[PDB]
Amino acid sequence: MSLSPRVQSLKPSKTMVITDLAATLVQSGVPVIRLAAGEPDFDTPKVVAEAGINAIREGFTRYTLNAGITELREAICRKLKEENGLSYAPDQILVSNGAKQSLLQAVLAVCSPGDEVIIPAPYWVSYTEQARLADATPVVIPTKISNNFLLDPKDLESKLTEKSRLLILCSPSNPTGSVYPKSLLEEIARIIAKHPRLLVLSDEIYEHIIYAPATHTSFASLPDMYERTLTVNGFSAAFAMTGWRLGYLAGPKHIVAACSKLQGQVSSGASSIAQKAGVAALGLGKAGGETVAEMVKAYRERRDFLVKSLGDIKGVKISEPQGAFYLFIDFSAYYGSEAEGFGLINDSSSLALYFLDKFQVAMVPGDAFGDDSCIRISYATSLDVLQAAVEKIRKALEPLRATV
Amino acid sequence: SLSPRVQSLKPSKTMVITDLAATLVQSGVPVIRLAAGEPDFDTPKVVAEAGINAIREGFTRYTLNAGITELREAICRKLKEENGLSYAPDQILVSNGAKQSLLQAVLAVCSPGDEVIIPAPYWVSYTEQARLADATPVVIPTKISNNFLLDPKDLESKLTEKSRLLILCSPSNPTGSVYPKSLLEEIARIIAKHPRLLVLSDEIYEHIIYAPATHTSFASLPDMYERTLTVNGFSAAFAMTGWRLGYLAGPKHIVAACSKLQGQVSSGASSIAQKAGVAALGLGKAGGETVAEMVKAYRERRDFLVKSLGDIKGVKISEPQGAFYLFIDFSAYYGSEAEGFGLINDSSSLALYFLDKFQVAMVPGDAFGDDSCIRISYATSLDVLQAAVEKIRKALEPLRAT
Ligand SMILES: Cc1ncc(COP(=O)(O)O)c(CN)c1O
Ligand SMILES: Cc1ncc(COP(=O)(O)O)c(CN)c1O
Repeated sequence: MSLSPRVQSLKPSKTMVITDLAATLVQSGVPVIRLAAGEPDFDTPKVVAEAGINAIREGFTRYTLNAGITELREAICRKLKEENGLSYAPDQILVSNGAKQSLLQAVLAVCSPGDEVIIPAPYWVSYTEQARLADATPVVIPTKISNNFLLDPKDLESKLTEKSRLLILCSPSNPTGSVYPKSLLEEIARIIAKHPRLLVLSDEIYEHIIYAPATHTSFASLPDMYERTLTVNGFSAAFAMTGWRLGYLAGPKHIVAACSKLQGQVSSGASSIAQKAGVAALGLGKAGGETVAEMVKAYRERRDFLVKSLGDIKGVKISEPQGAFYLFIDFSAYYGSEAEGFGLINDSSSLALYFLDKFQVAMVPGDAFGDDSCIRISYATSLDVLQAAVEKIRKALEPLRATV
Repeated sequence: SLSPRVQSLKPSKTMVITDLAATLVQSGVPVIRLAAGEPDFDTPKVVAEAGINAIREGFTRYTLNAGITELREAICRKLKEENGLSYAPDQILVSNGAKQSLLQAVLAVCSPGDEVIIPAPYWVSYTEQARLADATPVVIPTKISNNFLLDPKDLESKLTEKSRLLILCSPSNPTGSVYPKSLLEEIARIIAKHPRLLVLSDEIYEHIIYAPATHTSFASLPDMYERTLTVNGFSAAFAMTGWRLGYLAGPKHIVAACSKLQGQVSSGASSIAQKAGVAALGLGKAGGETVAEMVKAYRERRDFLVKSLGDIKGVKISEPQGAFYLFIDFSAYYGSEAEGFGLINDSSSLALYFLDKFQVAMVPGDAFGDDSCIRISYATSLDVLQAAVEKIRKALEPLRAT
């Protein structure tokens, strides 16, 4: 009848909205090029799928420990040691139904009403809303495509207040594909250390989707940052396990125990089947081994195809991504254009709608990520689909003019 | 250094004791585990094969947030065929287990300061989910001599302008009580008078029901459809606990809010599990012969425990009409002192007594809002239950009743 004010004012995830719009259009017989959700074209690796199948076959279908099965949490600690140089005990790991839930629980457990959550823009669409679910206050810090959308520490200093409680860092980034260098992280950490109440939420789900010579640095590995950092990772992106629903949190014992307690009242311990598939995934070796190296090579090739293709287009500004499977494309020079049969294109929403309604390409408008000057394309899908999309994007813009 | 709501949040005592027992068994200490309400049946063969086929066929991608279309239409068919309810597929939201379904429902409709009415004994998570919404749980006690069923007078006595949600769990966890249609009807007439008061109807144990008892969906009563949120799922009926799959059905506007919320919380339920769910609903009305065998087994175990534990001096038992739990009144022994343990004067010290000294894990009633009882799950083998009964008798023997 009359929804709670928090849920009433909650913004829908535009990523979910557009993806489900595209899926529904396709299913009703309208072909749509789907570049919204970051969903790999690859199958789950054979050995991972076999582990899940074997779990079902051997009756591994009962409730697990809330925090996750012992074998998985131990494998996760081995991963964090070997890949990230971090030391956790198995009771500092909380396994959830994907990283989105891992993130939400972390926010809810450490943020009190009125606490400020500091979020660099462009940001993954759910960070601001999860903060509002906690009665917290999002503090967005804009970044510049000229600075590869990386947080400027001076801007961080200028936004700190007594109410500052949580800084969210996403690297490699969704939507920009930026990778934070160690040097910049070390500077940010020095700011964090001077403020006793300040925690860092480090979202590292795209860790293995990284292109040489970029390298990934876990924020929790920096000086004084271990006791301050909640580390969220998962299986969706690296191992093409999006439909399995499996992610995890690692951090200080007292915070992980509060998240676990919260998870005990909001869900039971992730799927028993997915957790077994998870230990097979981690069994693949350091950084997912050659299984993941093959997927990364493919993503890197799709990346290069897109940067070349769209980059050449008049007015288009691109930050060449260093990780993840997203291009955050600046088409803002086209804003103000009048497209025949459609109308005014003056922001990312109307541009994305134009691409979708007239050329059947589904992308996510930058405004959902806190930056209206850009559009997000996922290149997790096939090269064939990406080539088709580029031809249509070219056609789509041929009628409009780029400002100078 | 934690949020006030998570700081004060009570841990699920069912989850705590269950995990405790499993760990003990791992350290090499045998425990009779009667805590978690978990079927000993395998996932049914056709259901498991559907999950296997889903994986083999590459159905390992993100689904529609609200749930795959095939599952949501199958759920609507089931709600019509079994419960007499008419929902459209976009009135269904599929989640990672029913636990999540109840939470999102509570968060969506309860504003701060709103009151959530919860008949005691209650399933442990209802009060805590209410507090996550900044709502106030209003608990209405019930009595074993009344089969732990709500008194309509007591309900109407507790209503305020702030009453927003009433939670009806039938068949009940922890009591196994089943709400008769006539009681439900009288509750409805009280409800149909307060325009803010919604009903959350948790029907997860609907198929675990013992004749001549029968399940009545609250949403089927006159004028209640528009105010009822129906929560159900697969874990109890189809023994799919390991799978995490549940759903909510309700008014389009509330379901849309829950889906919007889930889109920020967890996204869609697993693709694999939803495929298995389609197969489970494919077994036919009430799960067909597959579920019939399960119910028959549970009824047998129930009858064994009720008879065994019943003739113990100072043990009182409401014989359950559904679910897989016994809510047993051992309070005649409160005030006893056991040599080697100490004073036993509430459900927590008695449950701890049973576990520490006799290695039987049960969940104390205090977690369910009623300290006079202890909950036993009997979704395990007859041989395990025989052992539990001997150990319980032996534990009670040194003690004295009334
Ligand atoms: C940065 C970020 N964090 C977390 C998630 C959630 O992923 P999932 O719930 O599928 O594990 C996503 C989804 N792509 C993401 O991009
Ligand atoms: C009354 C009730 N509702 C919901 C649940 C949650 O079940 P699940 O999340 O596994 O579907 C349970 C678990 N037995 C329950 O007892």
